[PDB]
This record gives sequence, structure tokens and C-alpha cells, in this order.
Amino acid sequence: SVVTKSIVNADAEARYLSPGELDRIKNFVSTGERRLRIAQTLTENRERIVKQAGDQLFQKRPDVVSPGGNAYGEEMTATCLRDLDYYLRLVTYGIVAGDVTPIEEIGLVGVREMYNSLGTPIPAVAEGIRAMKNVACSLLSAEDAAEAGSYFDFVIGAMQ
Amino acid sequence: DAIVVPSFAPVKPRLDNTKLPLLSRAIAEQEAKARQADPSKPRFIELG
Repeated sequence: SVVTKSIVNADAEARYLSPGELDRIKNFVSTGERRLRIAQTLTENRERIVKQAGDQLFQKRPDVVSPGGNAYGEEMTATCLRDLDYYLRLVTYGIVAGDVTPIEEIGLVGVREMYNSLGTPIPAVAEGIRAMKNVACSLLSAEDAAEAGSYFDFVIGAMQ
Repeated sequence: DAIVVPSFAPVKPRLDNTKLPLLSRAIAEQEAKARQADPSKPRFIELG
């Protein structure tokens, strides 16, 4: 969160929270309700967003869903979409927190280890998260879509 | 027999406001921002 990140950096200095840091907390706390609304819309349409992302990701990269790929068969395809759903849940968490530290902790640390062990192609996962970004942004208002794009962008940037 | 203070005459100000510096800045801003794109709205390319 904005609060914990500011507190941690202030802790490094051991100084009590600087006036600018406290003002940052004031800004974040004041805009929290709008953040809640963004997360609410994404979770309310969580099913539609995730399934559409699956359609678009498979269409960009048919090879992942082709025979001999990780997402072959209904069960394997469903697990791929479950991963997309997990990352959408993480994105809503990150929106509410106002920082990307929750997304990083839950899902992005060591993702390359996990996914190549599973055999899944990480760049294809990145394309899927990009599809999630586009779908969610289309649902969101222009002001809301700008911030949600940043939270999705950390995920795709880590994936690379 | 004359009245030194006949009555106090109203005056029409010479300097018209909404040309004064502060309102002029604000009038420019409201007009220009209205013509520009609108935050927090789904349809913005439709509007003329």
C-alpha cells in the first residue's frame, strides 16, 4: 500500500513521516473510494473479462492451444484461464492498495521458475495479461482505465 | 437657494468586468476545457 511503502522508506531514515509523505497518505486515503469503485467493476465483470482474454490470447497465439501445447484439452485450457483469473484478482488487490507490492508478493516473485516448471510459455502469459488489460480498460471509464493500465502494466513488464 | 448636496448620482463603471485579469483567465479555462476531452465518460469521440 501507499501507507506501508511510505512508512518503510521513512523507517529507513528512522525519521517520523515527513510532511510530504503524510500528504501522500492524505491524497491516497482521499481517493480510496474511487479506487474501490474501479476494483468493484472489474470483480463484478470478472467472468466476462477473463473468458474474453482467453479468446483473444488463443487467437494471437494458437500454438499454445494447438495440440502439443500446454493448453490442449478442456481441463488444460481451464487451468490457463484460472491463472488469468488469479492475476485479475491480484490486479484488483493492487488497485485497492494503490501500490504494486501486493501483486508482486502474491504472484510475480519467481513466476519464471513456476511457469517453466509447469512448461507454460511465459511470453504467452504476458499476451494474455495484455488482453486482460485491454478488456478491463474497455469496461472502465477513461480516468479509471488510466490507473488500471498501470497496474496491469507491472504484471506484463515483469512477465517479458 | 441652491442645494449643495442635490442627490448622489449613480455612476456606470467604465471598466467592464469579465475582461479583468482573474475572470478572463477563468473564462478562458472553462471554455477551453469544455471544448477539450471530458474525463470520466464512456463516449467522447461521438461528441462534436
